[PDB]
Amino acid sequence: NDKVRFIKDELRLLQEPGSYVGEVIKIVSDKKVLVKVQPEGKYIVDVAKDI
Amino acid sequence: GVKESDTGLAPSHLWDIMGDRQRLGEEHPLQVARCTKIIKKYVINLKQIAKFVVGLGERVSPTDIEEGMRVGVDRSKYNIELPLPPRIDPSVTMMTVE
Amino acid sequence: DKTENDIKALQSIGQLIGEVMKELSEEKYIVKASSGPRYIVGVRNSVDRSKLKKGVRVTLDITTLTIMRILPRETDPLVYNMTSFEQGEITFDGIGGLTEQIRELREVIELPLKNPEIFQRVGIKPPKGVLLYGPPGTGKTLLAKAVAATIGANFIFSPASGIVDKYIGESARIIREMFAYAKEHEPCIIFMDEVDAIGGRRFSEGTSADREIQRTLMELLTQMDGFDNLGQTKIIMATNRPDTLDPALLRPGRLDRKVEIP
Amino acid sequence: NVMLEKIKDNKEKIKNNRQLPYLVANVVEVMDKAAVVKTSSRQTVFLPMVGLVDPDKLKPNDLVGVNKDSYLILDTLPSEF
Amino acid sequence: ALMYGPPGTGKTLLARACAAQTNATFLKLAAPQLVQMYIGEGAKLVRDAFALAKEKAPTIIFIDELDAIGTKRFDSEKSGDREVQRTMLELLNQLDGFSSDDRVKVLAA
Amino acid sequence: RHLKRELKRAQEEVKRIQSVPLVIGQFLEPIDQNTGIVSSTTGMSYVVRILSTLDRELLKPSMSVALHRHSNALVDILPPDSDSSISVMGENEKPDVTYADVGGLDMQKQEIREAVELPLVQADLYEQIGIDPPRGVLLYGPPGTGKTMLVKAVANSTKAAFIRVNGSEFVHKYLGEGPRMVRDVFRLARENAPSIIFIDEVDSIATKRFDAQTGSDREVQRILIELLTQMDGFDQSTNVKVIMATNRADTLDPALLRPGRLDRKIEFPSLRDRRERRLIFGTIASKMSLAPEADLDSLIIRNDSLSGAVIAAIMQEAGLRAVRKNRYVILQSDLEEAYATQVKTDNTVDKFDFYK
Ligand SMILES: Nc1ncnc2c1ncn2[C@@H]1O[C@H](COP(=O)(O)OP(=O)(O)OP(=O)(O)O)[C@@H](O)[C@H]1O
Ligand SMILES: Nc1ncnc2c1ncn2[C@@H]1O[C@H](COP(=O)(O)OP(=O)(O)OP(=O)(O)O)[C@@H](O)[C@H]1O
Ligand SMILES: [Mg+2]
Ligand SMILES: [Mg+2]
Repeated sequence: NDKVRFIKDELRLLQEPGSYVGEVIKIVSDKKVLVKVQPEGKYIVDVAKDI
Repeated sequence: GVKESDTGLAPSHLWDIMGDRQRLGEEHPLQVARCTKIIKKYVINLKQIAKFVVGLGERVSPTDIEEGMRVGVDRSKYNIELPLPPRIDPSVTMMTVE
Repeated sequence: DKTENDIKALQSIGQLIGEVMKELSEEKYIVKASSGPRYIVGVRNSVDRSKLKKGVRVTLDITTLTIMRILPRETDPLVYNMTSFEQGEITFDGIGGLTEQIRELREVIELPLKNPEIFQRVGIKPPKGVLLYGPPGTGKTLLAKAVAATIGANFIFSPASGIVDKYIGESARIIREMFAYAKEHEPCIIFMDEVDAIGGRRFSEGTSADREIQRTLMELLTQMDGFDNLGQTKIIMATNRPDTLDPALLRPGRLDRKVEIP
Repeated sequence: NVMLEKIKDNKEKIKNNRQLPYLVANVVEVMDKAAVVKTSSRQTVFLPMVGLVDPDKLKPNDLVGVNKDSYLILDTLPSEF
Repeated sequence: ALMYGPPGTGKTLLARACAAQTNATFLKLAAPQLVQMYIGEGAKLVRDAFALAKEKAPTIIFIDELDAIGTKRFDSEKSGDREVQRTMLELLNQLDGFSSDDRVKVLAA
Repeated sequence: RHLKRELKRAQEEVKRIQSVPLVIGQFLEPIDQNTGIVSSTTGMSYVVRILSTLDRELLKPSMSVALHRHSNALVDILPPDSDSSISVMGENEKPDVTYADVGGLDMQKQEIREAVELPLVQADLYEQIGIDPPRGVLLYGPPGTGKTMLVKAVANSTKAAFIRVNGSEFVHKYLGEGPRMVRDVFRLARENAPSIIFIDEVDSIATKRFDAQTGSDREVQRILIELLTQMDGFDQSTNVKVIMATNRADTLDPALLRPGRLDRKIEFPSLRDRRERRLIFGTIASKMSLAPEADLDSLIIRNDSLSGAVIAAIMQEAGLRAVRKNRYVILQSDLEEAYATQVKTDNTVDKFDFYK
């Protein structure tokens, strides 16, 4: 059953918003992190609430 | 609060309502480009390197658009809006205006 | 007919050009696009699967990225300006006083084009690569000009410093085309003037400007003779003074004849 | 009377498409009737050229405008430096 | 033509008179502006200047202080610059006959 | 039992996402069996879910992969041999030179046969005796001694795949494409192993000094880091490492010549003694038609320095001059004239002979 519930619902998961890889340059005390996506510049962006 | 603060938190309350009117208006963003040839029409070059032939803005006379000049163009269909003061080197020689 | 031709013309739309990088299957090929991203594309039922193989250049619908038709090979715009040059004719006795150097140049260029049977008799591999050098103003360009309007072979004319570009390695792509163009239309001649610009000494301690030159020079060495030998392609250098040319280029064998014009 | 009305009606539809702004390109080669242009957005398109803009005018590298919405050779541009 | 001599005799002045009187196209150029730090952007400028001169023909190109395109006498194995060199040799190919040198006169000072 | 049939039928449906068009990525490295890291050929990295029931054994070693354009999902895999810019020559482009056309340099022939040939045919010998196998081979020498021509001969005999790249194929114009060329070239060798990689001239890529400010330099540094990284990965394959030549030795990056990467250094001399000179004259002259009056022994004494490429030119010149006289054979008059031209070697005692 784990298989067939997964195959049918898999098509809706594969319309992904994608993902990126950065690297922590430095943090700040607003809970935000400066990370660099390598080809482009750097971005200050916040963590999800859970981590 | 002391997060996303950079002011005395007293004139920034009023500034908060003023920035909502500027965000709705398209004074910005204006993508900064430069003219390469005036065609009696202009030949504009964007920084992301792709060239365009544009028209004219309702803001400005054609008398003020000059050779090589820096000009701001629309975010969308590129049209000349505002002439800008020239020179991008000023960042060492501007530091020595005493 | 012309103003109705615009209405019908607006129904057509551009097609992103690529080239077949490698046949995966008979249904789907891999094409590399001129924009950049490699794709896996479909085929039309009209197009012969036997002409679609590695190297041929195709075009694509921008709607689906499916192969619309085969295209012949296309000559870069730089290499078209180099063939454009040469206008009118200059007589070949109109160069005079140097009648001996004209004959030693024909021993390399005229002879192995017509009669490679004579060089086959002795058993010697034909000479290629001629270096013209002498005091400035002696006529080293005049000699090349007259002989390129006369002989009738395809003729690329190239100012040595005119093929440098700002963008990284774009200067590398040009020199490869000139040899690819020449290898195709053969028999052909490539003539380069004032080759101190890119035949400069070794260096490797100077700036980044010097390091880019080192990359086109390294390439030009392996294009004349590496694994693959030129065919009926002949290469003529002209220089003001041979002393400031890199020793790997000047070298006997790479440029066989070193004609001094006094 | 009908020939004068044809050239005014088709010209209202040419003027709608000629609308500014429009991308710039140059012509890497005329197949010769086809133009392969290399646009200033650094890609390449093949197309059956607009028969109004002659193959005679076009010589490799010369500047041409191109309609940005759909790649057609809209006009010929003056050479500039 | 070339103008050479001691500073202050009026080589620049004399060219200025010629510009206003002949009502030919006068393309002022300065030899250090031509030299450029990008790799090969200085060569592209020479060819564009003579190509513009064909359209407006006939023309006069007045070059100032040709010492910024200096002299070719280096060949060291340690550095050597070889930038000023490249744009000077591009200038010689436009002075040659392939490029029409009969519509374009050159005043060098 | 009825659910085993529907799992098949419901699995045909995810397989139908694979369609024209696709954009090509390259599987960089795993992090899970339901997620991995790809690097598109657009220049962007992505972290995307893998499609169920795909080979998890073949993804891990760097391989090309297919993405779906409008999400970058990894919908299926491509073969390891495919998506290679530069493919194995040899079909009929293999050069005509052989060990027979080559002359002297007998020491060098033996070294390189021991460096390249013997490891492929017999890996066992090296392990038994307990010597470390010579891995990468380097060729230095002053221009024109027959570095490349000794490698042509080796392309014929081996009967192992052969990948031939100039040093300027690696400099790209767009972005990250330099790193993308190296990654392909080493995988392609491992795939059709055993295999020889040859970079004609690697000198410009292996330079010693970087400004690290200009864009051009910052892009070469990436190509040079990748080469060094995958040079140690090559170990414990049947593959013999990259064999590469440079006519310069002072400009090389010494990070290549550390041990565990390039190990064996071949020398090609410029100096020719009298025995080794006659050997080169012998092979060029046996192909050509000469009078029996002409003799090579007259030549060898005059010059005390000469190299295999200057000799090549002299024979061309004597055989080009024979055409002006209209002589089938190279007569000893032509041979002598041609000797005195394309030698020189006088800059130091030319008019300064009073130093003795
Ligand atoms: N041997 C010659 N016979 C007749 N005229 C000559 C001769 N040599 C040069 N000239 C004259 O010189 C003009 C140009 O000379 P040319 O450009 O060939 O010199 P160059 O050696 O190419 O110069 P550079 O070293 O700058 O390349 C010719 O148009 C011609 O009038
Ligand atoms: N031992 C030899 N026997 C026969 N011919 C030789 C020998 N050495 C050199 N030659 C001849 O000299 C030519 C030049 O050799 P090659 O081009 O391989 O030199 P190279 O070391 O690659 O020089 P570069 O520094 O330009 O790469 C060869 O093609 C060959 O004809
Ligand atoms: Mg002055
Ligand atoms: Mg070699």
